[PDB]
Amino acid sequence: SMEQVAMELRLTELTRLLRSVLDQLQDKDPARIFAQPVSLKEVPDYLDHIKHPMDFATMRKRLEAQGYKNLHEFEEDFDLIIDNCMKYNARDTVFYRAAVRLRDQGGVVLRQARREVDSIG
Repeated sequence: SMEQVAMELRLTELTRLLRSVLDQLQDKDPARIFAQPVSLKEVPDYLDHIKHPMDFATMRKRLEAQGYKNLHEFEEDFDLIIDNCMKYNARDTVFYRAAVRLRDQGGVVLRQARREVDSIG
């Protein structure tokens, strides 16, 4: 149906906008702390601590399968990146501090992304 197609075109356009959001958020992580999944070879206990791991590569795979239906879904995954890191790592660590900075800087980007998603529809 044409209605199915139009819905598909909206998903595609949201996918475009979320790719640009993703790039901008990932630029706020120049150390690449959040670029890849935590390795279970190098942190064997990780899944005892963190039940839903997340990273920018895993978000990028979901994005390219058009797997985010709305901004809320995408933000949930972003927040997992930050929130997981801030539980596993102590306050005095470079990891925790990097999460804080990504959160604070990413807030700005997400604030305008929400306006654009609502505005364009």
